[PDB]
Amino acid sequence: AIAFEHVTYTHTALTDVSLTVPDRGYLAIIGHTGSGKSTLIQQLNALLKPTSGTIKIDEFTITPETTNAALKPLRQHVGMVFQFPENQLFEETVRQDIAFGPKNFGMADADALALADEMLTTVGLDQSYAERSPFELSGGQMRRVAIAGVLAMQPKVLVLDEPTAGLDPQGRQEMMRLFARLHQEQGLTIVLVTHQMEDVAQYAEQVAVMHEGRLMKFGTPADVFSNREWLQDHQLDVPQAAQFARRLRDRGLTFPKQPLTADQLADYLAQQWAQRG
Amino acid sequence: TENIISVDHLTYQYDENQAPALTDVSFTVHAGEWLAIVGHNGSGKSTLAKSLDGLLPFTQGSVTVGGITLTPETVWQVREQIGMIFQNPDNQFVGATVEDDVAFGLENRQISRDEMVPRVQAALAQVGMTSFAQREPSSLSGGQKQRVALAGIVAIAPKILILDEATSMLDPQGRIEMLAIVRQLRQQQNLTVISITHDIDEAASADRVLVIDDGRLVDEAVPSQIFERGTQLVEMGLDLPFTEKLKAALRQRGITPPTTYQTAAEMEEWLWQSLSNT
Amino acid sequence: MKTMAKTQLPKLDTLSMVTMGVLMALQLVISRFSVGNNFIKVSFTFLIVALIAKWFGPWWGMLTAAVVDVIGTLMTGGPFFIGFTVSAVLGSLIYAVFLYRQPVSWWRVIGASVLIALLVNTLLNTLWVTIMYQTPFWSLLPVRALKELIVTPVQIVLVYLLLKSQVIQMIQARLNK
Amino acid sequence: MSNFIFGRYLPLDSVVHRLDPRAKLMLSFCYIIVVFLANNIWSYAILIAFTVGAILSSKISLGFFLKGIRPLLWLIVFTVVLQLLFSPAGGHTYFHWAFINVTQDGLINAGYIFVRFLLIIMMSTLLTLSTQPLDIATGLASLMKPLRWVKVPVDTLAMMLSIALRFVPTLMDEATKIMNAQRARGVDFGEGGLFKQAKSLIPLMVPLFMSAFNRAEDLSTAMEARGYQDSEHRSQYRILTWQRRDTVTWLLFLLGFVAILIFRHW
Repeated sequence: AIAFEHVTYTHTALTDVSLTVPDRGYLAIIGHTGSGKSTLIQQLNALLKPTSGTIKIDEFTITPETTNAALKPLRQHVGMVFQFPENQLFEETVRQDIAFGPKNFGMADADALALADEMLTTVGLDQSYAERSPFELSGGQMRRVAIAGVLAMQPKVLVLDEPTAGLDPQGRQEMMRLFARLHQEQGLTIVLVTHQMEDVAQYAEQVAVMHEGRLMKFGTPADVFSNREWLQDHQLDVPQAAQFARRLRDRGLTFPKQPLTADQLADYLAQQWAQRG
Repeated sequence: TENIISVDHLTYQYDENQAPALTDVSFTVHAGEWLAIVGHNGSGKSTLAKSLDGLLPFTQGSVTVGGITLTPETVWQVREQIGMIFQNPDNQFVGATVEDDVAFGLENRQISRDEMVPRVQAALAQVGMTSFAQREPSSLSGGQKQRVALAGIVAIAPKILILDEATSMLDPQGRIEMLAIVRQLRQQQNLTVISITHDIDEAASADRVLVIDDGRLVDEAVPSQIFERGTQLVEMGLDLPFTEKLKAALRQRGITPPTTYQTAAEMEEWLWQSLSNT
Repeated sequence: MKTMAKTQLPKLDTLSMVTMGVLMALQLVISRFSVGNNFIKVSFTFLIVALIAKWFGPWWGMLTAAVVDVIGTLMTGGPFFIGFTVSAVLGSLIYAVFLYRQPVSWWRVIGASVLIALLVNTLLNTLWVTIMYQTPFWSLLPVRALKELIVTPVQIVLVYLLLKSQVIQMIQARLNK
Repeated sequence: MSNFIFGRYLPLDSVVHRLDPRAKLMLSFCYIIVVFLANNIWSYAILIAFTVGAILSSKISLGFFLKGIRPLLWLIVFTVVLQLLFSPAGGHTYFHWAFINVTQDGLINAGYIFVRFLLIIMMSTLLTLSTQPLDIATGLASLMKPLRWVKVPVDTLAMMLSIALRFVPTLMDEATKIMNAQRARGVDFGEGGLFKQAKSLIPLMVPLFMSAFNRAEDLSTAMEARGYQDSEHRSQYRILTWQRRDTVTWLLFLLGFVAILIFRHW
């Protein structure tokens, strides 16, 4: 539900660009290593405004001369989870903290407390946790509670930044699986900014590379990750499976296409070896 | 070699009515080694790390480092030979400039200014941090703070480097750089280094895995023998390396590869010779 | 004067000293979250002083208050006169005497707040400004008294709420221990 | 590289920017009393000469110096108008009605008040815009050490001040992070009525307090690991070098001091 036509803002000039993102998709933004540039995401949202033309996101269309008055409906349509979302738990009980969002935008208080139960259940917790105070909760449980709280606005486009930072492999796996299940069931379009390439390789539909604030590529991961030399310029890299596939190819074997995830390489090798017998 | 660190019958509770965190920890450490304490979250290993330096007051058992047995009177003597880097890289600075931080350790131990500058300069130049000496602390990269702390602990000249979790907050490149720097330091000055870990790479370089679960020694082996427990290694506290990824993937698709652990080169040669023959 | 503090005492636990430093920093940063105007100004620095006093006690509260006042005054701008430091130490001492190591209660807080406002915020400050700016005394005094008497009610309730919040109790759990 | 030191400071090379902080601090302390002593016209003339010589020897833009004046204006007016409205009489009254009196006394005394206010503000703002913020703490620590005899712990206070003057930026940054992360949930910071203004700030106080305490505890543990046993048993690294510029400045100030002493009205 995102469209662009050479109209974005152009500090060193950021060239105007054109792009489009289908609905119920997955946009992964492997950005500049030194800085993830949450400001660049803020180029249209929150304080910083865009210029040099019009932007269109679902019903709301951002004209070049749109002021902060029109930004209020945007807040109730795009949800973003800041890095370390455990720093914004201030409220006596989990139920009340979860409902702070909808109550703020203005809902029936009892209705918000009602949505609290369902949204807590969604993130896979127990209702007994409802009464406990956040500060006495476990580590990842605080993050999951915050995620539920932001999720409680029933938005349609979700912005996630470095979700799996400061966890163990099991925690990262579970968090990404939760996001994938939400994507496939409830129908939200999730935009991701992260460093680990395996998550981008598996759970993604369209990628983007940004270097010092300049979109210099777009499309599917298959096309983007086939120019190794290009990415090394911007301190980026490729999936381990890409390294293994290149090593095997240089040894004297051929494949129709680059295997991105280990599963693709495994299937290619399996079929090829089975042919030889 | 004489066991530098001796630990036996360690049971402790940082809260009186909480479940047993550590229970009868029994292990030994030689000199010039690289250990690895890996376990799933909630089992409790950070407690072991903190106890090893005589931080939390324990009751049962006795720990001995460099001959001296630990008592609540010799802790200051013990801490001289023990150094560690903590989890968050933003909550370990004490000064207003990197030079002040790297000096702190030397200042703490009564010493003279006239001799200070050469030592701090050598320490800063021994980790490739010289060019950032004068700038403020809240401007470095996330891993650069860890590198500065490493420089300081190198300056104090200890023998044991308890590498508590220091690779979760950083990004891949910083992790690789820190691993290389600690490799160089160990190779040069013969430092025994323990490591609390979840990432594969640091464990791979080590020489002894000491899996701990529910405050108990459940296993101990060589890295090679422990990187073979299929999926349960995920529950163990690590992430299976790419070799194990392909290993497991091939089995489900109706092909049986070898059994023992292999690196990139071994799998490369195995597949190449197996296929190219036909 | 129910209790006498420690003119000398055994060295503090590192936790206490680092907490003191962090609270000093918090007080120093609060000045830029103020609400008001050039004529009418409403700051929120008096909150942290009471917290310091209640948690730690008279002597350290006084010393920290003096140091923070001096450094902040020299750091932001304006004049530097001993009278302001005297006023700050007096206020901190009153807070500690009326609140330190006693159960939190309404009457204690209201009685302390009214006394501090009336004594320090009007009389001593007015006298200092009279001496150091030769502004007339007996014409200025009522004007500041009006402001203090209209603003103190807010201060009492804010201090009570701060002292009765959960997070304070949770911190004290690991602090006193 | 674009360093942003806490508060306000100009990185302009000069002679005043090169003095030891100790001398500037002591001079600032003594300036108030020196101003207090002067009473007559020649006294204020010599004081004006001294201050104008000092400020002009710094190359600072005259615009900045007026900025510090702004957050005191109402008192300036109030004082001058009151002292020109209900004032002692004596002289040629311009217009009289009720208490209103306008004589020559008004002119002379009002001129005195204005000049004195200006001098005080000038020498107050120069100290701030003449010294690196960090070095002020070290200078104060050095100039407070003699208090050790009366047994008031000063080294511990120096350590505390050093801790705080590093913490300040980190807390100020965490404040912005909390501000943004909670504006994400729609809490309008700054809008509405005064009650609404002060009602929505609790979710800017609570998390800040919790984060600050967590940082404090972890820092305390880390420092204890290094071996920070106690105070006063510890060398010093950042030292000060008393040069002769301080001696010449002090001698000039003392010459001015004796001049004002001998020329004032006894």
